[PDB]
Amino acid sequence: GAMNWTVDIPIDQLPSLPPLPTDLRTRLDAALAKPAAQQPTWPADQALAMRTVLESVPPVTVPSEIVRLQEQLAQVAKGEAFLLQGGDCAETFMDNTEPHIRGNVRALLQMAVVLTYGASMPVVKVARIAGQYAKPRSADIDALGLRSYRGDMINGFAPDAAAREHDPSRLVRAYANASAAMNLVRALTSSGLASLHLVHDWNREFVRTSPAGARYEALATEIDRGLRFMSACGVADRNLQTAEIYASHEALVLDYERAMLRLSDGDGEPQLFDLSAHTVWIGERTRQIDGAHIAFAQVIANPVGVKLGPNMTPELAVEYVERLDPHNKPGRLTLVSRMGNHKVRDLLPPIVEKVQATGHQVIWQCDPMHGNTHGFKTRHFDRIVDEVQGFFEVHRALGTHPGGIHVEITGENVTLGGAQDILAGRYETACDPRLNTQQSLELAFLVAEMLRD
Amino acid sequence: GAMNWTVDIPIDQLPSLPPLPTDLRTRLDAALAKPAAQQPTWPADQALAMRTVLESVPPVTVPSEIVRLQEQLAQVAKGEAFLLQGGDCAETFMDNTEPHIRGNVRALLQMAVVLTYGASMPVVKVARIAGQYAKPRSADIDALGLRSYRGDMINGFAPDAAAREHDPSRLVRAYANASAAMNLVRALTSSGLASLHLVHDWNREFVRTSPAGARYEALATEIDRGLRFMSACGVADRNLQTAEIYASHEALVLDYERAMLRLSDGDDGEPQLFDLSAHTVWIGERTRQIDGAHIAFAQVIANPVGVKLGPNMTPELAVEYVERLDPHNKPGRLTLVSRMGNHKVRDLLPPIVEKVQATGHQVIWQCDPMHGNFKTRHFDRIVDEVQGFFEVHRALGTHPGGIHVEITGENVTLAGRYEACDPRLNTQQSLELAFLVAEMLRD
Amino acid sequence: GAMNWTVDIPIDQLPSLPPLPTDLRTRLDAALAKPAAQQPTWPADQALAMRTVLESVPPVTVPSEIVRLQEQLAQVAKGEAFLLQGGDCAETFMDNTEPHIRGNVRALLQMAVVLTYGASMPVVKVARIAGQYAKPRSADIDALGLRSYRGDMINGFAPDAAAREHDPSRLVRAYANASAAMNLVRALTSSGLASLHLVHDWNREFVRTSPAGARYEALATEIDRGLRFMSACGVADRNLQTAEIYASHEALVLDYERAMLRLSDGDDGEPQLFDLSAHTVWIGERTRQIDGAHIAFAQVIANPVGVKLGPNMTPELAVEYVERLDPHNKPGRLTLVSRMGNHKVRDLLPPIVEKVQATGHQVIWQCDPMHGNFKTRHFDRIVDEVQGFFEVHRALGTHPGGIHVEITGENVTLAGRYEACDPRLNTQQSLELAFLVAEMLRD
Amino acid sequence: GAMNWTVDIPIDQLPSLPPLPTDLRTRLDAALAKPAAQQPTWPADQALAMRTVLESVPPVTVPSEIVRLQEQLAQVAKGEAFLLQGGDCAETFMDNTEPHIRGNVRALLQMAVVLTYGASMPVVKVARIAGQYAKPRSADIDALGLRSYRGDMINGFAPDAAAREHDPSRLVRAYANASAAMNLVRALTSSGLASLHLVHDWNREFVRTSPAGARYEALATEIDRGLRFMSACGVADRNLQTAEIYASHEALVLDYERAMLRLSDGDGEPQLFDLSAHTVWIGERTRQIDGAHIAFAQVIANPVGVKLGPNMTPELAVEYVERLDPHNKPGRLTLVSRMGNHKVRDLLPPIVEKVQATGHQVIWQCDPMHGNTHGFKTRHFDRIVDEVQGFFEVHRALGTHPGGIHVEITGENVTLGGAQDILAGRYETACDPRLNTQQSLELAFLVAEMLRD
Ligand SMILES: N[C@@H](Cc1c[nH]c2ccccc12)C(=O)O
Ligand SMILES: N[C@@H](Cc1c[nH]c2ccccc12)C(=O)O
Ligand SMILES: N[C@@H](Cc1c[nH]c2ccccc12)C(=O)O
Ligand SMILES: N[C@@H](Cc1c[nH]c2ccccc12)C(=O)O
Ligand SMILES: [Cl-]
Ligand SMILES: [Cl-]
Ligand SMILES: [Mn+2]
Ligand SMILES: [Mn+2]
Ligand SMILES: [Mn+2]
Ligand SMILES: [Mn+2]
Repeated sequence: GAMNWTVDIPIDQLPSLPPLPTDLRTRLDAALAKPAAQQPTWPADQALAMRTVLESVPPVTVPSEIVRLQEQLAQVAKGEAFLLQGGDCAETFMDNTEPHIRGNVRALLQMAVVLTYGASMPVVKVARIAGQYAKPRSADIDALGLRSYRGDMINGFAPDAAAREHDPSRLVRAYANASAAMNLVRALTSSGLASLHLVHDWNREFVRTSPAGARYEALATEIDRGLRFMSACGVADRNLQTAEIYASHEALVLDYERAMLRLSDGDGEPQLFDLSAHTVWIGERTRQIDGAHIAFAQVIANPVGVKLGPNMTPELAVEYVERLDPHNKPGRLTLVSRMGNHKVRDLLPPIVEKVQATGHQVIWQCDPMHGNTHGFKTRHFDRIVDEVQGFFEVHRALGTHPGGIHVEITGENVTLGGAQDILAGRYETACDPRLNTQQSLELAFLVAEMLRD
Repeated sequence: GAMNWTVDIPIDQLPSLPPLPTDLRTRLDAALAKPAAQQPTWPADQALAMRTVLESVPPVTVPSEIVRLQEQLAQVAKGEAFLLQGGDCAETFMDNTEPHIRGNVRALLQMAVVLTYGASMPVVKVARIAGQYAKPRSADIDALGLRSYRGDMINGFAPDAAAREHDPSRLVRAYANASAAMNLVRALTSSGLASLHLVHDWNREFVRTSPAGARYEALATEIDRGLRFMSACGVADRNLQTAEIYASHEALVLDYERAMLRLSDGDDGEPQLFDLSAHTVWIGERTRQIDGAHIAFAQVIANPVGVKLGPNMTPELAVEYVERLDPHNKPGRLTLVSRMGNHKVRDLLPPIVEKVQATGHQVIWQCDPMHGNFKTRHFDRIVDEVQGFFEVHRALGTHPGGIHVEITGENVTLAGRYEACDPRLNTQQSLELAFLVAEMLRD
Repeated sequence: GAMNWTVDIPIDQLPSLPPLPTDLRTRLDAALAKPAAQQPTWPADQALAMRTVLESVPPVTVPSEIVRLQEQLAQVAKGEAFLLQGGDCAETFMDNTEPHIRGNVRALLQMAVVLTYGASMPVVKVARIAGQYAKPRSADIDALGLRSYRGDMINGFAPDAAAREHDPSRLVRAYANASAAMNLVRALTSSGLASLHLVHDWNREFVRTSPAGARYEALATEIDRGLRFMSACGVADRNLQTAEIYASHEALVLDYERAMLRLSDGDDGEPQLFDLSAHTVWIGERTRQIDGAHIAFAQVIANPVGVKLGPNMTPELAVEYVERLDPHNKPGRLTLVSRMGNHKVRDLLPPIVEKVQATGHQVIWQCDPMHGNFKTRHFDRIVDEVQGFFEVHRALGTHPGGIHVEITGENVTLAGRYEACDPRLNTQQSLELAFLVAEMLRD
Repeated sequence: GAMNWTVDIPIDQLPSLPPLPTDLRTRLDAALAKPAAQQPTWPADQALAMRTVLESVPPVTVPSEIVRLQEQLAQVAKGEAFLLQGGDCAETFMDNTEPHIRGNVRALLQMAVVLTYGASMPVVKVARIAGQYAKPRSADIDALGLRSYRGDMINGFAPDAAAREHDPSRLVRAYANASAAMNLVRALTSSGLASLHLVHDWNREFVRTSPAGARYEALATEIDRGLRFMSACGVADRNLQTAEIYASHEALVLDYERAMLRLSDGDGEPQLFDLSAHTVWIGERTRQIDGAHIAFAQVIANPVGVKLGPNMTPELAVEYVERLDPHNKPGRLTLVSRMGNHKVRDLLPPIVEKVQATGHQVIWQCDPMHGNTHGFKTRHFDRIVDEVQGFFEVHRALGTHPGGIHVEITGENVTLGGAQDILAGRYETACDPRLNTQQSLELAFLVAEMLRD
């Protein structure tokens, strides 16, 4: 009933399923009693109401997928597979569309083909998708004098007061959008978009028309010839038709992640899983060792990652390892270094040494974005490439596994600067400069060479 | 906002759709200008706004799955596969939960094992799920004097006036629930719920504890032995770990179906319109007016479609459906869904089949043994309608191509456990029917 | 030369063998210095010359197939596969032809389908073929007063003195015939004769025209339905197109077996000796002297081996065989082949099984229902020995691991069609036995 | 009973199977009434006796294999697969040993891996093995004053009179040796020797230790990376474990090839097949258009090839096409050019044009040996490579398919001259210089480059 230009969709009040068990609830309550940074400031009663809704909705992922990912990540940890993680820096509800989702899935796949060939081993494909709807902020008041935008799960991007109020109905809107995206993602990956031959064709079309193309023709051709070799040998080409794309996001809004907790079915044992995603990580600003995010990560069975910035000490890294991998399950923990290209060569070696000596097997993954940011906020492609380069140099020097990358990207032709010639044009992100389709593929070729190198 | 128990969606600055090929536009407007039975009566302007929202959401299904289905249904049409369709008579937002969905997916898969074994050919598995949120009514006002319940996509089940107001915001709720359900059925089918060995284990648990169990032990053991045979022969079994479950519902609310249209990139001779609210949809008895909106809408979409055929069907009208809906003679584009009562199917269906077979088109003949037979149905009349249906086809040499059944995973009933519709067979009776029909397929 | 109906092979400038690892040499000479029963009596010098020829020919089988077999037999030993061994009682050079070989391969495969279905687990298929050219005799002189026929590897079947002279040149003829037969069984099994669907079709033709057919229709149909189930589930079926048929014979003529030894490149802890005249060989009742050449020879080769156990077997001797021949406790290296008469198997076999099971070694228990029961055998006593054998294992909780049977593709019998041995079951009776044993496996 | 050093093995006289049918026999008799060049000169009665023996022995190959090869050759003819044919120039009974047979099968496989990768399409693998026991001679009396050696099927290599008498018992000895070799070949190819990963390892070991190695490191590495790509993608690696190696030889001794004729089983129709081999070809000296070899080829259903030398006219080639492919079955006929590297660029184009205009699809295959022969008879590697090079140049100029190679080789480290530095050392052939293991693999790398080229 609006003169508004807004439809109001009623949130159906549906009877609840039985509660989670008690031991697990006591554990959980004790974890969530810890202080949590960067939480939305909506009322408790509204929060509980919205949580209750989410407690009975169909999950975004199911436990047995997560168990599967855990096994695949174990191989990454042991130096036999490589982790590729990429997607929007922030999803918006506005752009949570087929074209945009297709675009990101295809950019990620395109990268995966090149990395799989370059690494010469399987690539675990993890999208920042289907829930990356919440972000920290350091500042309470933005350049316009407004409450900061904290992502669509918390408030709206529009530069006005009303949009910036923290509204917990966005938890439900968030769930609907994540669920819908994930449905699309499963559909696309199982019905042809993730066909290897098709994906590499896009790679050839890139090499043929990009101004940088010439640089990557040899490797592109070599991949092509790899592929044809497979037909030529008459392989059962079934596993070439589909690919698995896992969902991930920063676990930031605890009202959301706790509402999406589920207990798996007996057949070992039933465990607590966060079914909002397949894997989640904890950001720089919320990884307080005695805070609720880390404690939450302790209780869930999903694989998890922690972002490690320039202030990290090898001692604190070791504590993360002891809190988050208390059973020595290889690949249950990923430590994600993001330090800046100027710093990674010095800062990372001691951390790796100290963590390796623990006997635990973590995944070392490089986030070359969140360390290299300087009208618009932009990042230089060269400094991005160089951080991955240094990251590889650390591991090669130490005999450890450079296990993957974490990268912020899109399928759109946006405008980061320096792929081939680069901002006022197409700066579309609701956050950080998002390394357009062409740059992420270039990075993939450059990292492939670091792997053959 | 939360305070008001609503999610507020702004419509201005929503991603729009590109313009249709002039000609699809024209054809689609022409189809929808025709009269449409059983439509909700909410205001145009509110409907438009809701449609505009759905025009920008992720689809429930994608074109290439629907194209894959079409090929699988072509095998059925040709007498080389069998179609099993089943699920809730009506889904409700209140039961759109992980256990309820698991249960239905399980029940369906359990049927499919038994049917696959008894048919000796693949079974195309289509659930009534992720959209079966709208039903027709013969009366406007019900037994309590209220505006009839028409399914959660239109109004609410509660017995009060305000709950029965037609609410367009239910288009968007219906979408969210559908796509959430679809996400789950894809996850489950691809990650272990659809493992053949696990599914038959439940059949074995049913045979061993149902009071009917005895009756079906022999067949259940034979199936078990057939499965073990597969390991014994070392046949490579990724294909035994997953199954495909396609989504379907009655295409009833044209405001919903039209908003979920999308255009393919093309490839068999140009761009097509696909209804991406489902993989396949059918048109019911009360909306199949030959020059009505629903039939004409079915003509403009690429999806496979079916049409329910009741006791007053003539062979001539059946032929007209076939010529309108299968104008290119694509096997399996059209399913004729017979629902006639077990007392009538033996007499009424043969002439229809003969006339239609003489057109040279290859439809799927599917038996809906429910909608012809508290409101309850006798199991024996249901089984008997499928039995009569099988006799017709045996007599004529035609393919008895499938069944369409209304069921659940729940232990439903009579005052005991009656749960938004006509009476499902419960999970047990579904399985039992599957066993019974597998004997029809063997005999 | 042709004029003399001979092929002339020069021995000087023949490719020699490299020297054995000193230690295999020593062990092999020690084994062969032991006394050997049932050996041909031809001159040393002629034997040596023939051996020298065989030392340089292509092997009949290669080490890695024998290693593959060992792994498949380990599954049998563990109660997870079943061993079917069968073929001519004695091959003859005169029947070593494409139709006769096809027939036997067919009959064996036909049995294997039925057994695979009835066992509900893989069947390891081992033919008596490509070398079963030597037999023991209890008498030196036969009913006609002639030196007994001992198989075409030693002398001729014709009833005359010159034909019964032991002729060492038969070692080389035996090799040529064996390797020619093996070539054919590999070709046939890999190129369509071993297609599961084609093989069951013959079973279906048997059920439909044998006068016994009625008896086996139910099972044959169940199998057929099990097969169709496999297509129906879309399971990928290269594995349904081919089968492995392993070669075996009684290791009897030590001049032959020793000349066909070859040395592996190694890999489980050094180089081994493999008898490449076959994949697997067994030692008969009359040559299994515990401190004799044959047993000691079996100890020096890597192949899987079996030993025939007759009515006078003690549990203690059985244990000694097991400790000598399976000294490393490798499941499936050793097959104990029980052959006791149907009147005796129920009493004599349990104690043997118990004692041997208590050693913690895992042998394969195989039933040879022939050699314990014109010289003819009653089908009913044969079936009954396998039946008794199954009862023993059911009673003890042990695996009834397989059968060893003497058969053919030919329509043999009694004065009508008697064809170099004891009476085979003919092709029909083999199949019938397979059906009968598959019921034992199901029941 | 010898003071001789010879064992005499009796040839068992075994009852016969039913005869071939009559139509097919009349056809056959009329074919064999034609004159035949280069036949052994043993008596007719001895010949018939030995033929009768061979008529009932188990066949060397079976019809359904041959049908399969026909289909695979159809794809070669249509430009979608590549034919590799190689082995001993002449097999001997002496060397018909496991080591030697393993050696040749592995050399052929090693070639196939490189060619399969370079061609980017399947390679049909055809050995000169299991019957290549007979050769033509131009001269009646050799340099020693003896009747020429005509191969082990006909007489013996030893420089003495008695050995050189043509003895038809060698038909049976030939059959036994061919049968035994073929048995080995099936065993090896089905049980691990033909495993792709294993074979390429030998290729890497070659690249690492050959003095030419350095030349081929890039391609070798690129293949390796192709292979690892296959694991990395998780392909059903079953078709990587085994390979098909067909048997072939020159059909020269008609007493042999006719004795090995068999009629296939009904299920189209039963046909005459020569089961001494999978495919056979007719040499330069026996391809008289109205002779028995060509007529024999007409009656059998096997795929066949004809060698085409420098005297070939495009007209005569067309006649071969019309006699031997009268039903237009693609790949039933292979025309095998062997012209010399100095001549192939001029002589071959007109032949191809004239044959292409017939509408038939033959396979064009290059025999770069039998045209480049000059104490010992040797061939220069460079002239061998150059003929293949020219052969490719003809087809590239004409838009036709360069369909394969036919090459004489071995697994032995023999001494041809010029792989890396090359005769008195290891000249072991009973015929023409046989291009040792290392040279044939080098040729394979060089031809691979012609295919990517
Ligand atoms: N399914 C395999 C191979 C594959 C299919 N499509 C892909 C797309 C990109 C990379 C690899 C693939 C994998 O995921 O690795
Ligand atoms: N994938 C095959 C076999 C199969 C797997 N799981 C199943 C469950 C039910 C029936 C069949 C199956 C199919 O869906 O048909
Ligand atoms: N390859 C499987 C299945 C099979 C193929 N052909 C067969 C013939 C008989 C029995 C089984 C089979 C096996 O040999 O066991
Ligand atoms: N079987 C496939 C792949 C293969 C297996 N082993 C090989 C050896 C060489 C070349 C290819 C192969 C083929 O023959 O092509
Ligand atoms: Cl009221
Ligand atoms: Cl006498
Ligand atoms: Mn970011
Ligand atoms: Mn209904
Ligand atoms: Mn016997
Ligand atoms: Mn030559």
